[PDB]
Amino acid sequence: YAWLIPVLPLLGALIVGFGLIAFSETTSKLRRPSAIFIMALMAIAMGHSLTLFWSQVQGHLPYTQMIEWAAAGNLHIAMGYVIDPLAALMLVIVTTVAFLVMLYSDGYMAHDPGYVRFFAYLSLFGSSMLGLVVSPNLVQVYIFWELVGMCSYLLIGFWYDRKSAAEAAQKAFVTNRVGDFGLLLGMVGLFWATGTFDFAGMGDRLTELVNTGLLSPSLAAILAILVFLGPVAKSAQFPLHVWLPDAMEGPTPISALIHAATMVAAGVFLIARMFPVFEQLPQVMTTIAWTGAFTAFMGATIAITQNDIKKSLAYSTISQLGYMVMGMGVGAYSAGLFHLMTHAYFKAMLFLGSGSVIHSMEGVVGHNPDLAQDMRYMGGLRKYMPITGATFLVGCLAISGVPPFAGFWSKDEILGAVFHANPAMWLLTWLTAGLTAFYMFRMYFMTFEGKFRNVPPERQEHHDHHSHHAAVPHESPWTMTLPLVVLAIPSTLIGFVGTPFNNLFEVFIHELYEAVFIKGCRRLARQVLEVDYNVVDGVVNLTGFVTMVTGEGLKYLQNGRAQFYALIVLLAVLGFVIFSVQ
Amino acid sequence: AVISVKPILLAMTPVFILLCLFFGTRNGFYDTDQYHGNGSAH
Amino acid sequence: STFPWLTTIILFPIVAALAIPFIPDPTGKGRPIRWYALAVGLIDFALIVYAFTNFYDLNTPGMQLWESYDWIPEIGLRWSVGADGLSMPLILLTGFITTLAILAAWPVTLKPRLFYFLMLAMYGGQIAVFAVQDMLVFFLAWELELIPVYLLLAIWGGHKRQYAATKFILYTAGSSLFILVAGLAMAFYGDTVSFDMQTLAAKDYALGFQLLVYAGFLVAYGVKLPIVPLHTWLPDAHGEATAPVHMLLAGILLKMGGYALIRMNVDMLPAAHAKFAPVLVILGVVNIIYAALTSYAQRNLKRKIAYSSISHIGFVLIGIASFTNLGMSGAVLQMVSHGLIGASLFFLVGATYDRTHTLILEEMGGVGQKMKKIFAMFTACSLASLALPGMSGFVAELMVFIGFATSDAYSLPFRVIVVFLAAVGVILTPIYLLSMLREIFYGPENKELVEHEALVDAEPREVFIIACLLVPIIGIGLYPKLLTQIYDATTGQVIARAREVLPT
Repeated sequence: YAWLIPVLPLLGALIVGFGLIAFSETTSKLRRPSAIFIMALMAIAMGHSLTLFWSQVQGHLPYTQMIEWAAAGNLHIAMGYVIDPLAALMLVIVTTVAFLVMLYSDGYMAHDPGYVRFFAYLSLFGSSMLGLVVSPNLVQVYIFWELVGMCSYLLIGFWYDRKSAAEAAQKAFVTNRVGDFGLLLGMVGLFWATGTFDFAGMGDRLTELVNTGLLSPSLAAILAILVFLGPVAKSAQFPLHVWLPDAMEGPTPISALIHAATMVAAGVFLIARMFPVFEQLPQVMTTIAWTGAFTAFMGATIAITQNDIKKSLAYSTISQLGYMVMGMGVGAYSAGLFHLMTHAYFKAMLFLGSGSVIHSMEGVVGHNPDLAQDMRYMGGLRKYMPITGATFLVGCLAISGVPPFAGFWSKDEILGAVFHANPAMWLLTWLTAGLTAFYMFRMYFMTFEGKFRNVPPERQEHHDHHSHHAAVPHESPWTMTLPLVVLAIPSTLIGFVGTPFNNLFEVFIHELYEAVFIKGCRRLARQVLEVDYNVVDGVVNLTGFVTMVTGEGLKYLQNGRAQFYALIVLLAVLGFVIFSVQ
Repeated sequence: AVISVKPILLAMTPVFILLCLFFGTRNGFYDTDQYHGNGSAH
Repeated sequence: STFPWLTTIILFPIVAALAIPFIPDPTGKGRPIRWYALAVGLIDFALIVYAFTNFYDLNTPGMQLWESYDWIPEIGLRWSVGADGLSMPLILLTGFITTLAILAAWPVTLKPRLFYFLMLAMYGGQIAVFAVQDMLVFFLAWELELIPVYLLLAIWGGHKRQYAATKFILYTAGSSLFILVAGLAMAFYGDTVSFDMQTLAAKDYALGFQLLVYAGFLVAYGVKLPIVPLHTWLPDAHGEATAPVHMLLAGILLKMGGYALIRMNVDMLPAAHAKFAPVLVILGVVNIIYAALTSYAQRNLKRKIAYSSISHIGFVLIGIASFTNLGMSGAVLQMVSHGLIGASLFFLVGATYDRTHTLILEEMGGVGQKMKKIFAMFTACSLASLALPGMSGFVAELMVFIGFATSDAYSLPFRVIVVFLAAVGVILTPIYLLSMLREIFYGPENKELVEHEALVDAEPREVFIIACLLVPIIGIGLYPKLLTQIYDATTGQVIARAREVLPT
């Protein structure tokens, strides 16, 4: 019954979402029992997942339940679920934080008019992310790549009455589709070749055609690259760096939703679930070393050049992912095993913490700035404020590394793995990695104690009502302590399990090119719109016109004057004899 | 094993028929404002 | 199993349409005659279910509701109906959408006596295309929906009505004659004068003779299923139409060209299909590329979806000309998916035009602020077209992609350049749909709100039709064996018959 945890937030999305489209006069009044409804089913979804996580490692490890999806003559498609430690751990990294966003957004959105629709999105968003982490096939990671990408379009375009989030939500879907375009070619390329869709089949079937020679290793070189086109177009790189700037053009817990538990649950999981595909081609590992190092450079070098904590923290998600492709780029995935689960444990604890900084400043946001969501304009969140600025201390410091805290074991083995794999290309990363710890400390100093402008102490729907830019004293949300009681101890409980190479969860769980193309495809669209039609509407201009002008041309054969009619009768008599003797 | 279309098409068909007969009664905007009027695309 | 089932299903809405001129109470607009069309529409679909859930008996090939009567023995034409696994999904689809096409025809009070006549005569005449196993009844039924669709366009339609309906009837009648030319060519080949579709399949035709008949059917079926050089009637006849006329044209009428490609070009003519298959998949690829670029370059919303219907048609044409049991099963699934998907979009385009009265899409913007439920249903149907998984637009396209580049019939450098080019429509479909989704509802800046679009609402009846269309859209997208179980008995025999001619 382990397939129930995908469908249980999905059942929460169909029950709630049908209530809006059919019962709008009642569901908009039942905003509070609806919000606690999916938060019950997600808490149910944890209650089946932690047992599937804790009581699977050091216990009954393997599980593969399959159900046939499509069928033909000697062509079967299967779709089911697996319970693997590489899969069961990946539940807890997302099923906890999906419970965390719906707790945090419950306190954020209180006067929001579209209140019930937001939790209906996260219901379907969480169910789509809980689907592909148990997925055994490349098809079932391509069932839920767009289903995650659809809610990522729906959550950015949540406030549909804002045109800044309108065009941001569409291009977030298209840039997710050009990675999905490669993943679709990545399936059918490796299904023409291997004939299987499971990685247990493709663990043997792939290399049997490479070392022998029925397919060239350069032919499969682009094919494993085409699968890798998925996670790089979903992270705003030098193909199209347009995705992650859209992460802070909508609601505030979307950075915790789509910029914290999507690139780690799709970009990091898929390159780890496909171990026997990348490991057997040395022409692929040199490209995930190339493209993996540059996105750590491209994410960091644009993040210092920023006047806001909105995009620069989202640019930190690009650059910290640049030290996750090197978790597979060097082969030693155990250095990425610690930052597999901790990229949403105390990293998202800042991503929920930084959202509460710009939320308890002025009140509701007009479009961009009216809730004071900009840096270099206000300061003083550590002088006199609530506990929401105290998770800005421990949730920011331990990433560079503190020897008592966790995260010190995160950034030592990722250089310790490249010291044993490829120490000739280490200097290009350490010139960044020594500086990505520097400017992330500037995120602490320029957002907690700085040049103040006004009294930004409250009004994140946490103080009393009618507090537009009027917040003298502080007010802690009731949905802030239970965030700080769960994932804080889990940032220490997972900081001892899977931290070193020999630990608990280490062995038991072992730029404008799109805009140059969207303006490029729009050029050939207007030219092709009247090209092939007008060569057949020229036939309409020929044939539909020469039929009428023949009938207007043969009309003048009838001209009256029946003496002429006696000619054509008698010329036919003269003409049909010479037709019949010849 | 395979879920067959016949026991679920036969189940949903009287659900389908008596709902179109009901949902014809519940309607708005095609009887009160109706600036399209007698037409359908004018 | 002795009652005439398909003969009743064909001839009930034709006969019941004759009581439409005799319906009493003409209280201004036609209210009881609107209910009478839904009466004999719904109970006609109930017979399609009752003949399916009792006397279909699937996982066997051949016809299963067979009734071969005698009409004119002097010619040799018989009233021969019969439903196999190629006919029966589209026969079930025709009864399903036309029950909703009557239910979406409820603002039609212009000439309601004439309207629900020609819509019920197009209900019996559309089922009659997939059901008949004959030639001169097939050409009869193909041209049976010729006048009851001219008059549907030319009366209830936008501006440029009469240009659209006249261009339609000349392309349709002017290419239906090639069904008569080719259907008579096959029945007089050799010594047997049989006009049955099953007897004409087993006849042995020469390869030079078959290439004439294949070119005869391809101009006949490239018009109705719009193969892209013969497609120009489609955005005119769909650019000036209403929403109930749309779901019969996009949902049903385009599928008769795709259905007859599997009957009279693959079963009857396999040896010419081996020679004219690579031209189809290039034509199917440039069907997807051209229509998606032309959809993005268009401002009319009703013509934007009209060109979008040409793109999803291209995945049928790739899947037929691939010689795979999964390629053919993705070709028939693309007919049933787009029939439900294109009916749902075109109903909502007619629902948005009934409020905004513009169809210009530069004169709109911010409509979704006023009406919320039509916007909620417009995205759920637009995302259906995007081949988004969890819905039947994906699995129909997924079987075509997989079923093409696993076939032992083409070369590897030809299979790479097709699946690369046919997957550009994976990128190109969120280009025009989501922008049209953006340039209509997503907006603070609204319209003039004075001349047109003074009202805004969302009826519960209009929600129900989209809700009924999304149950098979999602339900096949979550389990495509709910519809493949009808195919595989017959498409297993269609490809295996075409497998014998493949070493060429």
